[PDB]
Amino acid sequence: ASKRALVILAKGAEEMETVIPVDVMRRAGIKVTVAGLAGKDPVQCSRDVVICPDASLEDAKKEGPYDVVVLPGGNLGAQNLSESAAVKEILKEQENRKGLIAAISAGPTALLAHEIGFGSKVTTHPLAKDKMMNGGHYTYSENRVEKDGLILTSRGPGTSFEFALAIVEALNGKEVAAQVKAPLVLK
Amino acid sequence: ASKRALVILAKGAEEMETVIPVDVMRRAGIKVTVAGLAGKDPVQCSRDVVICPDASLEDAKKEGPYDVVVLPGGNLGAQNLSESAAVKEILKEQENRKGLIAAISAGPTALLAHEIGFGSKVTTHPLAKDKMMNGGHYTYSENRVEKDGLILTSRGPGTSFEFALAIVEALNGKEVAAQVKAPLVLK
Ligand SMILES: [Cl-]
Ligand SMILES: [Cl-]
Repeated sequence: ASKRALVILAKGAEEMETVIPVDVMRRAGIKVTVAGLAGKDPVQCSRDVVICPDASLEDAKKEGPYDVVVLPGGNLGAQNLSESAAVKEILKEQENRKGLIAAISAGPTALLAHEIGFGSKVTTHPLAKDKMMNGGHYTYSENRVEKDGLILTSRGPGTSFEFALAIVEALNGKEVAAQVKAPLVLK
Repeated sequence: ASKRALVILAKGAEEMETVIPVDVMRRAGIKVTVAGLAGKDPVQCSRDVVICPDASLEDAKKEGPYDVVVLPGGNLGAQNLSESAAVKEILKEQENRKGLIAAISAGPTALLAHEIGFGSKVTTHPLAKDKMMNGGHYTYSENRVEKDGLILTSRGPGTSFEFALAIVEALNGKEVAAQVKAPLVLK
């Protein structure tokens, strides 16, 4: 049975960190829902790429649960994720059901805002470290991808393929991840 | 004065190969126009990411010329590029004015279709090699990025950062490219 991913897309998201995981997960046969935080309307990303979500977050929530909830980064997108009561509820539920949560660059700082996964090892974008580490609630890692159980984090646009393939491996296994990787022409 | 890039976006384009160059070029201070081949409406990419173009190709053409014309890949997107009389004219004009043309994965096969850049060294996605090489009009390279003068080619989603940074270097220079690269957290 196909695994399912919820990608939460907010204004100011890093569009590479949104599209690379969506695309790679779809390549892996994951059913991905790109859900707009603000509603069904197009989303203006950090570098002005405009992406049309598959559904509003409100609607996508009623179609869960999901095998992974994915938080792209970009500072302004991550702040919108961090400010959202809807995101808080989705992440709390996901953590309560022992489901994977994956966040990249500034995205992990929404985990802090929502009090998710304290006591985990995490990475972030280097520039987001101090924000993430306020209070000492996580242990910091400089690995390009960090996975501490059900909290999977990564650093930036240039780690997005590694992030996405780590999600694929966690859901669908190593062999699927390797099969998906080869046609991408990664170094 | 800011350099300008035209990114031609067709149905079935590889969305990573579209978004990574747009984003990286904008990071470099390039004025990028995402132009929809079919018009102004949203474009459904190969892995179902839906991108809203900045303008129709028809409108974007009247705002040229551009310092680079960029052709994303994806087989179906590249075929739509290859079938377009509008793309033929834009590429012919660009070649005639000695402007850069950049194409990735299947994208270079639109250069073949439009008879652009014959006698150049090129790369493509490995699966697109035989199509590109029909007739022997180019010399094939397995470099991740190939640049033979004003024809700049690359291989796949996993070479898109290298492709984009090569465009940045060609337009804005090595130092800008290095400055843009560092915050991306590339390996
Ligand atoms: Cl950002
Ligand atoms: Cl493709």
